[PDB]
Amino acid sequence: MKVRPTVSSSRRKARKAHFSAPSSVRRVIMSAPLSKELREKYNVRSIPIRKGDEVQIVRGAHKDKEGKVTSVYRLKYVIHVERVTREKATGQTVPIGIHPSNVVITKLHLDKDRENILARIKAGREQVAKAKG
Amino acid sequence: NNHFRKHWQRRVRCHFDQPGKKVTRRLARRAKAAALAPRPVDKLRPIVRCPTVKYNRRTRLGRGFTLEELKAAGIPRLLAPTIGIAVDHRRKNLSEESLAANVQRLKDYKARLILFPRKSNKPKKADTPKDQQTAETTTSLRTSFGVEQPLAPGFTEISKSEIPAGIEGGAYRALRKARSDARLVGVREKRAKEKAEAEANKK
Amino acid sequence: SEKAGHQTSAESWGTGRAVARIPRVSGGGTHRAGQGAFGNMCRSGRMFAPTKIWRKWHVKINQGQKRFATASALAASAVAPLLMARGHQVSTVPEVPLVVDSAAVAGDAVAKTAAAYKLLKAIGAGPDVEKVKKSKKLRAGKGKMRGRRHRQRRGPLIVYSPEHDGKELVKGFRNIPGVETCPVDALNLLQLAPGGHLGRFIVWTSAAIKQLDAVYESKKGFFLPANIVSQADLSRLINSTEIQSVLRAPKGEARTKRAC
RNA sequence: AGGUUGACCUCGGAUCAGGUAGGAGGACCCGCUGAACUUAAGCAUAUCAAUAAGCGGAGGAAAAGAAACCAACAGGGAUUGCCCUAGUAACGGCGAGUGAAGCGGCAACAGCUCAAAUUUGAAAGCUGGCUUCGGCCCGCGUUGUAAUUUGGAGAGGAUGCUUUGGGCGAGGCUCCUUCUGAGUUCCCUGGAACGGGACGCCACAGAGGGUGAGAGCCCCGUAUAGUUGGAAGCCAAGCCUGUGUAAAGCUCCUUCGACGAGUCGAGUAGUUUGGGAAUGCUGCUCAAAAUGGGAGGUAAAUUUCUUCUAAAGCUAAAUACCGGCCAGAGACCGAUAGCGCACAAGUAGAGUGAUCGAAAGAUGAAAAGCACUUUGAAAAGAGGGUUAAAUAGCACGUGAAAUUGUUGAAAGGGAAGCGCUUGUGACCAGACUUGCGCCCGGCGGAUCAUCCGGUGUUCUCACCGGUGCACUCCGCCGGGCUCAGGCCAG
RNA sequence: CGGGACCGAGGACCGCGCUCUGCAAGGAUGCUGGCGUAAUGGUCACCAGCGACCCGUCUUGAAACACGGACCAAGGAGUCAAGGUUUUGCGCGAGUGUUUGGGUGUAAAACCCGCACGCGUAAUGAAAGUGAACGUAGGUGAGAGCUUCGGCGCAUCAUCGAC
RNA sequence: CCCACCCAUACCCCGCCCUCAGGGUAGAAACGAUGCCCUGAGGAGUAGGCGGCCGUGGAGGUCAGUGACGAAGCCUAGGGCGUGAGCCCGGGUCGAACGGCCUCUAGUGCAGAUCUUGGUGGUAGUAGCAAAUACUUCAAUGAGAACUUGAAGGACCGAAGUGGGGAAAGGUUCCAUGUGAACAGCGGUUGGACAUGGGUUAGUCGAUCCUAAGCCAUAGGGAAGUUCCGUUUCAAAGGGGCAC
RNA sequence: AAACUUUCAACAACGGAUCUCUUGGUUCUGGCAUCGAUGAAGAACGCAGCGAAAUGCGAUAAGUAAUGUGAAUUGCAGAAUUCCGUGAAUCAUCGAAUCUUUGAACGCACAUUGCGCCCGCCGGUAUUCCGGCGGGCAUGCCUGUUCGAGCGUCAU
Repeated sequence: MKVRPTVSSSRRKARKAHFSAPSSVRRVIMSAPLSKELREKYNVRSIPIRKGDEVQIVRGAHKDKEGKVTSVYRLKYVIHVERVTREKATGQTVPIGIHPSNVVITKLHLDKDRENILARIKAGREQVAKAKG
Repeated sequence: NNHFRKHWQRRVRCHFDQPGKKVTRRLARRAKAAALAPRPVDKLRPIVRCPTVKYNRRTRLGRGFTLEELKAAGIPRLLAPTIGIAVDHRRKNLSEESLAANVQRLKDYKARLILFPRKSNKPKKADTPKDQQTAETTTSLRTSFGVEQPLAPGFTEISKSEIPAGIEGGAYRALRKARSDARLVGVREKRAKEKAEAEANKK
Repeated sequence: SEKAGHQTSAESWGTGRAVARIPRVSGGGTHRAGQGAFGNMCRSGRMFAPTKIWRKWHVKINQGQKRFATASALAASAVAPLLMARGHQVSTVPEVPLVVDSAAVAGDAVAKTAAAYKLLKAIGAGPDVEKVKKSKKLRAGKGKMRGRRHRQRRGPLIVYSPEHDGKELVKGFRNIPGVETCPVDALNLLQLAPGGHLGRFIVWTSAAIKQLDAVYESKKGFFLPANIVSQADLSRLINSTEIQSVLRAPKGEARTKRAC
């Protein structure tokens, strides 16, 4: 149960904020869990997804398919994964929309910003665990 | 008797904000107490007797102590509101009982007062020393210095030997005589002038 | 809103031969022109008797009657048939009223939700907690879109003493669904008789059980009420020797033979 | 030089140096002005109403406010607001009606500044300009700028004691910032598990939302202590130094002790009030006084008494808030509802104009929004795919009724429709299928009776473990008999 | 002594009786046949015999006149507040009422606190004012209930007294 | 005057429903005691009064309630229960929620109001689609030509025009190319329609300047004020020249 | 017999009721005090590679700077991002800027893109002519400066 007066349990306000969030908030919303070996490697459960990541789909009709994240289409909350596509009537190839909560990240596109993100999340997790221990 | 013949619906006041206003008042009181710590949140008030014959049986808290009360208690009038004593200059002391009660009240407050120095490195003679600066304190002068006995005691036991004889002729007859004398004070004095003038004329 | 259905300019077209005498919106060039207004039967009109904020929302109840009802619900909570009649799973509860030692709850003993849940399972409120856990359902109606999305049953109410047991047990019991907590000096009839039905399952602490008499002695202007009936066992009263030894002979039976 | 040369006063000029005002908003606030419908049978007193409209002026509150008060008591003691006083005192055609205030309880509390005095041993005061920031000028001002005094007093004395200025400051609080627990384990249905079953885990987090169907553990968040980095303020335990040139407080006193004028008040007129004998405001006329003046709710004279001290001014809080900004909620409404507006809504559209003012939400989880073939001028049609579903085809969720088309059945000689009762045709729901008890025969087993021990109970009843050795119990299958079984009938 | 129609309520015994091994006596049993399904029963459509004005609404005594109704869907009209009065339930009871306010809170909830105040506890008079026991709180006649069977007598009514 | 016969919801007998009234029912083997058993009488109804039940939106409790193996809704010559309002089930359709019981609560029940909004009929393929004299042939285009074009004929406006140009008003309707639907009360290949583009060149033409009828500032005077009068005034309302 | 009219049923129409939904209303509660001549509110006209509106913005025009985040935007086109970075974005924050014609609206006007005046700078052969650019010119009132008027009062 929420206690803070700045927190709202209004379903209307929650849905308005979710469906009218800007791009920087949609990036945080479009997060995916890491794989197991990545979780023991980095001590990080979840990260925002981005282009160039390698994912395994764990939900839906395209389960257990793996590929590279070719697109992060934040406007309808979708990632486009390589080779997880379908054909139109004409036979042309169109990507299939996958929500990021239905995939698991198996390989990270690593740049120094991602290293700083992982390092500060790991440091925060460790200092919370030490404070509560 | 229904006074609804005006445009009454335009000034109907409800009170849905009653618990919210209680919460706001409590928050303001807590902020005032935190700002005024370690002083009490209120000022010391004198004990005064209510006007009119309906309420002159009861005492209550007044606005402030009189200048004569402060002079008799030995507190200067410029020092008094700076140490939590309310001062009223309009009220006077017409009798000794209320004056003595309020002087005793001021003396109790001054005896229980702890006065911190303005500069901690240079304490003064009228300042409370640091080894007596620590004690259990109060923060509500309305509670610690309330009206202890607002009404007179309604029951008292005396021995049968010391029962008073009372007014001769009876209390009812005494009241009737008092009313009759009050009604006839003018006519008797007028006939007193008349008898004096007659005696002076026919002496 | 007090101006709803009245933000239009409209007048009736008078008595004639074609249309009714409802006020009609003046002007032209739009669908609103000529349409009815100001009536409770009209579309886009003011309702009959619009609701006002100065309706009487709150009910003043005598404090003596509140204390009477709280005492009655407390007495009903010590009767185990009423606990089953109110839907509580108390078949494994060792004793009613259930008293737990204050050493198991005082301080930070059950400040963790796992420890509080383990204590409930140990004392036997576990089936009731599980009943509340699996009774969760989606609400039928508009309450879902007005912020009341789910319904579930009521579990145990733990009554404690804040002076002797502390207040971290509140945090320990907070996250368990249906489990409620209450100080012994602020007992709530809305919790003691949920929905007006008597027999709430209460887990007591020893400190609260000890402090209950002082709590009901400290209520100024209220005494524990005297019943109009001294012996509630009607069977014992009727079949006692004192009544039965002076009765008449029975003038018939439960079944009467048909004569003709 | 005096027919000149100046000093002042008043009034002007300047695109002079520097400033300020206007308009918007106006829910709440301070004033001015001011209705009628209504209610009085009608209706010029009245009521609506000291309201709506109109006009002027502020702020986050405004206003009011530190008694020319209330009272009549053993006296209270600035203002505001809530409860109560109280539908009371009081006012009112032909009566409909109207209607306070003192006290008391509480919320909040906070007190002061001028004019009337000679600094007269020194205008000690101040705007502006230039500065090397030391000051120096141009001026304002004696028709009065500083210090001192404001009725609570004060001024002058006497008298002996107390008081004060700066600078650091640990620490704390407010506001943004980094970070936070646990399953996507197995099976089934399903297009998709977020459903069902099993096994776990977290919980100071089982609020809310999203994700292909009801998700604490998939994601964002949620709870709690904190934990990174940054700025600006306020509070603050303490600690260093100057000391009395100056100011300030206390006690007593012979004496002195200035205190607001076309104002107060009176008459009259209008208006207003509960104050239509006791109210306030304004206009005209008259027009004060010095223990004087105001008030003391019935007119006047006389003698007393009680209370304050007008005609100058400032001031937070408790109080209001249909405007604005940020936020949290609801036993409210669920697209004819709820705001006129859930949509490119004060939009489209109408009116010369003031103004008036709508209708209109939903494919699908994902466009996967129909390739290709064929017939058509085309719109489209038919095959054939896409989908879990096209019985979802951008006329799109569900798809009622009025009304219409086809198919099937039927009736109909100037109405149909309805009630009772048959009949015909069409179409249906039940009921029934066998149960129970004996007598034989054949199988499969010993949870038959008694006894012993343990346990529980209703304290005499049961269960459990050994005992049955098959003429005793329990099931199954073949035969026979009795009884009860459905519908219509004699 | 025949002939016919319609009906069979109840569900161990008890009773009144008689023509008394039993019975026609406080309500139907016995025997037999066909069929065991659309056969009985039911629904819809239609024909037939008989029956049967179109609804509100208004008017007065009533009709007639008059007025509204092409059809269907969705709205659509004795509500809320304040103050009385009678009755019902509840708490307390010569008292009663926490919620203006304060404390407290898991925070518009619940729980706790008390001064004043409202109503009641005394009335009457324009007012000044005064202010309710002769008596087991009276006598007489009724009066439920109780009684030691002599009476005691609730509520309430009539009547004479008292303050 | 006599005999027989017909039938009313009237009278008699029996069954069943409701109402009312009168009885019974505990040392309870005992009961939705708010129940059951026994007996008798009665049954129309406007205004009006009272009681009980059915239904709808929402709230507390509860049913360890139903549900993608299909909730709600809708259709049904398909059935069951109730005197009834209604309740329940079968079948089809459909796609995400909903119900029973006890209390609480209300914006809670429609045939009418010449209602309100929306939708749809008969009339009915009906009334009309008849002022302004009038059209015809060949070819082309095109799926399609009375109302497109070219040619060929016939006519009309008749110089106060059915001509050539402007003022007001409109605002792109002007020109070229293309065009499915809609509109052009038929038809359309055409269009002032729809789609994309293009087009308006000034020292001399107008505006701009002048003043007319008139209107508005300033000085100043009214008005609580929004503002009214005032336009030459009861205004210090400015131009030029010269200078050893 | 058919047709026609009417009744019943199935399917298909017409129409948009019902049910479920809800980035919206409505009511209550809490917090805050901040428009404008340093030019407001409002109005008009413009600005995107491809927009009419809504949205955002002002010739620095669906935008600039700065801080933060850290890899998009998306309907098409076209470019990205040294991804180990002075850095995508219709991102967030927001302290620096830009801010057309107007409007209390301010040179005089305005039914005109009309008519002026003062002072600088630049260009065209230019002491004279022509053109462009920049800074200014409302009213009432206050304080001060300076220039004045008047036998109004005086001195000399």
